[PDB]
Amino acid sequence: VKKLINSQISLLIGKGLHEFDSLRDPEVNDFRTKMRQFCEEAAAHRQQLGWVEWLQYSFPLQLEPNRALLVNVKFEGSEESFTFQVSTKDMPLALMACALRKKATVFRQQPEEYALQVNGRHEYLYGNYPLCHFQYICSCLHSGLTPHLTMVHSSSILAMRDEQSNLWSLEQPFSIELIEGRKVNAMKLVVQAGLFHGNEMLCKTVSSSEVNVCSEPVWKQRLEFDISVCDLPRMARLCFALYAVVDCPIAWANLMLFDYKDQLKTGERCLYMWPSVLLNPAGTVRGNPNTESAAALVIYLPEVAPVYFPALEKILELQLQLREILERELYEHEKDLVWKMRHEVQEHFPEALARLLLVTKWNKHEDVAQMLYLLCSWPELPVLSALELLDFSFPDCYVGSFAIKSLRKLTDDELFQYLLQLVQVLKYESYLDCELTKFLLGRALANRKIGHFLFWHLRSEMHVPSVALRFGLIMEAYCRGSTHHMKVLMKQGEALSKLKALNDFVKVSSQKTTKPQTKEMMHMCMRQETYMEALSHLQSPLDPSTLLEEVCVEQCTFMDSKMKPLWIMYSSEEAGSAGNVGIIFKNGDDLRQDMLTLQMIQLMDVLWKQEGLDLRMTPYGCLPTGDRTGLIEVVLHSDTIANIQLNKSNMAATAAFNKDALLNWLKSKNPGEALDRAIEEFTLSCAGYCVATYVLGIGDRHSDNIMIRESGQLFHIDFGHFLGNFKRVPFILTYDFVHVIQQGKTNNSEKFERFRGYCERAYTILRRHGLLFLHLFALMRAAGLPELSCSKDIQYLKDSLALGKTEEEALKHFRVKFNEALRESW
Ligand SMILES: CCn1ncc(-c2nc3c(O[C@H]4CCN(C(=O)C5CCOCC5)C4)ncnc3n2C)c1C
Repeated sequence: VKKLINSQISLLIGKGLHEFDSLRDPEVNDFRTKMRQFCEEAAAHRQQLGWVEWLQYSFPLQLEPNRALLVNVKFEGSEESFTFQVSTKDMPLALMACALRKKATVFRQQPEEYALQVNGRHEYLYGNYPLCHFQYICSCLHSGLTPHLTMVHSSSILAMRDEQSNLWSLEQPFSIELIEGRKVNAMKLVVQAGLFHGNEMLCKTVSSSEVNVCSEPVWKQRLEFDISVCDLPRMARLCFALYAVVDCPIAWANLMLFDYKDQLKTGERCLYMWPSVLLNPAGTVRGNPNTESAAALVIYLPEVAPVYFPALEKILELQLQLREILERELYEHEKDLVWKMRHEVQEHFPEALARLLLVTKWNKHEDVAQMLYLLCSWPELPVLSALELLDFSFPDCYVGSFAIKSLRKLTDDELFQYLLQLVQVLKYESYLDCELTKFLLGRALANRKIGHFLFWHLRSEMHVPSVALRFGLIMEAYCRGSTHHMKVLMKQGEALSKLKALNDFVKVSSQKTTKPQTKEMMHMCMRQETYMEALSHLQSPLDPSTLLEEVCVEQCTFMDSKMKPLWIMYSSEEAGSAGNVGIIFKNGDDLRQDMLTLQMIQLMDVLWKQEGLDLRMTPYGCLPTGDRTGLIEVVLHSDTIANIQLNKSNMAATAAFNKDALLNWLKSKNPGEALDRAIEEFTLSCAGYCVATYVLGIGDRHSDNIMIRESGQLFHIDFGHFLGNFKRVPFILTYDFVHVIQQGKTNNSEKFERFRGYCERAYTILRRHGLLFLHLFALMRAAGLPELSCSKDIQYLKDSLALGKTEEEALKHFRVKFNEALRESW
C-alpha cells in the first residue's frame, strides 16, 4: 500500500526514491519532509470542499476569452436521450431545468443539485455563464455538431471525491585556496574564478597560474578576491572555469558561498565539473552527478571565526525633475541619480523597482540593506511587473518572495498561460525549497489541470542531470499531494512506454519491408493484450479533458518522414464524434521549441480575442513528455496545401491552374453560401498566421508545412526553426492565398483592403503587449534551446515589433513590409 505508492512514484518519475536517500543530504531530507507535510495539508483541505468546488479542481471549466440551437441530453444511469432547442445566451440551469421537465413527463414525476457532464470527456458545464461561453458549446456552433450531455446528481460527484481520497564584523578580504583536481585534455591549464550576484560580478575575475597539460593537477594558491567578507550578499555565487592555453575550453563549476540554512560554507569542498561547448554564472549550483567520469575540484573556504546571514530585523534597522527623462541600460551619472532618489521611486514610481534594483551595489552591504528596507513596504506590482522580477538578474530571495506575493493574484488560466516559463525559472533557483516551488506546488494541488501540466513539464526533463533531482523531488511531493491523480498519470506513462517500443519496431521494419507490410505488422503488434490494455482508456497528455478511449487499430499508421511518427486514432461510444480524436507520437526530435511557438500563437489568439478580434487561429496541442519524445494533436478535417495542390485526378476540385486549386478545394468542402463563411474563415486565419510568423520569424515555409482546415481556416506546422534562425525573415503573402481572399477574382480591392486591415489591427494589438512577449521569452533563456540562447535572439522580437518606435512609425514601417510581400508575390 505505502510500498505500493512508493514503488509507483519511482516508476512514474523515472527515478528510485532510494536514489534521494543514497545522497543523505539534509537539504534533500528537509525538502522531502517540509513539502510532504505541505502537500498532505493541501490534500486535507481538498477532501472537505463542496461538490461544485471539487468540480472546479477536477474538471475546471473550459470557457472562451440571440440564436437558438439543437442540444441532446440524458441521465447517468439510463440511455434514454431527449433533444431540445435552446438559446446560446441560456444558462446551464435553464438547460438542466428542461432536462428535469422532460423526465417529469416520461418518468411521470431540484435543478441546482445536478451538473452537466460532456459525454465521453473530463469536462463539465456549470456556473453563471451563457452557453456560448463554453469551449464544447462554442466548438459545436462553428463546427455544426450537436452537444450531448449527461445529468450527474450532487451525490454522484461526492461519490468520486470520497473514492479519490488519499555578520558585519568580518572586514577581511574574501579569499579561497585552489588545492587539486583530475581531468583529460591535450599547452598549460588555467583556473579563472569570479564572484557574481545575478549576471553582474560582485568584484573582478581572478585567474590562477599556468600548470602543465599532463594533469591530475595541484595548485594550492590562496586566490584573494576584491570584496570584504561582510559585503557578501546572501545569494553570492562563486564560479570557476578550467581551460587549456598556449584558447581551449574544458569545463565549468559553480556554488553558493552561503548554505541553504543561511550559514557561510566552511572548509573543504569537492566540486564535480560540467563540460564547456568563457565563464558561466547561470549554470546550476550543484555538482555533476556523474561522480565517475566528471573532472573534480577540491577547494578550501577559510574558517572566518558559526556565522548565519542576519535576520530581517537586523537588515531593517540599517530633483525629481530630469529623473523621468531617462526612466523610459543607463550611464554611471544616471545610475547614481536613480540610487540617490530611491524613496520617491517607491512613493511615485513603484513599477520602476527593477531598474532601481539593477543600479544598487550588491558588492557593498550598505546599499543592499537600504534597498531591502524599501522592498519590505513596496506596493504590490501588477503581474507583468512580477514576471520581469523572476529573471536571473534578480537573484536576491526577498525580491523573489515579493514577486510571488504579486503573482499570487494570477488567475488559474493566466498561470496555465505562463506555467512553461515558471518551470524554466526553477532551473535558476539556488536552493530546493523556495517560494516559486511552494507556489507552483500549491496551485498544482488546487487545480488538477495545472497539476497535470506541471507534472509533464517536469517529467519531460528527467533525462537532464542538471535538474533530475530538483524535478524528481517536486514530482514526488505532487504525488504525495495527489495519490489518485498519480494513478491516472501512470496509465499515461505506460501508454507512452508502449508507444516508444511500437515506434522502434516501426523504425526498423520501414527500412527493410515496404510501407503496407510495416503497417499490417504495426497493427498486429498493437492487437496484443498489453498494447490494447495500455493504449486504451486514458486522459490525453495533450489535454486532461479529452479521453483517448478505444484505439481504432485499422486507422493507426505512421507518417512517411524520418523519425516515422506514429499516427494513433481513437473513438468513443459515449462522446460520439467528439470522441474521434487522434495523436502523433514523435521520437528523436526535441519538441520544446514547437511547444513555445504554439504557446506564443495561443497567447496572440488570446490577446486579440480580448480586444474583440477572433482570427480563427489553430494552436493545436504539442507536448514534450520525454527525451526527444512528445505528443502532437492530430488536427482533423484538414490537409496540406501540397496535397490540395496535387489537383488529384477526378476529385471534387479539378482545377486548370494551381492558383484556382486552393479555392476549388474550398468550394467542394463547403457547398452553397457555406463557401462565403469558409472564405471569411480563410482570410482572418491567413491574416493571423501572416502576423504571428512575421513577428516570431518563422522561416522555411512550403506547401507541405502549411495546412488548411475543411472549415476554411489556414494554419502552419513544423515550428522547429524560428526568430529568423532558418537552420531577418520577410513578410509572406502567397498568390494562391490573395486569390482566395479576393473571392477568386483578379481584382477585388474591397475584400483585399479589409484583409490588409486585419493584418494591421493584429500587428498593433501585439505591439501594445510587446513587453509580455519579451518577459515570457526572457525567462525561457533558462530552457537551453539552440535558437533562444542569447540577447541577439530576443533582439529579433524587439526589431520585429519595433518597441523602440511610436505606433505611427511602427505602423508606417509595417505598411511598407506588407507592400514589399504583396509586390514580391508575382
Ligand atoms: C512537430 C511536427 N508536427 N507538428 C504538427 C504536425 C502535424 N502534421 C499533421 C498532419 O499532417 C498530414 C500530412 C500527411 N499526413 C498523412 O499522410 C496522414 C494520412 C492518413 O493516415 C495518417 C497520416 C498527415 N495532419 C494533421 N495534423 C497534423 N499535425 C498536428 C507535425 C508532424
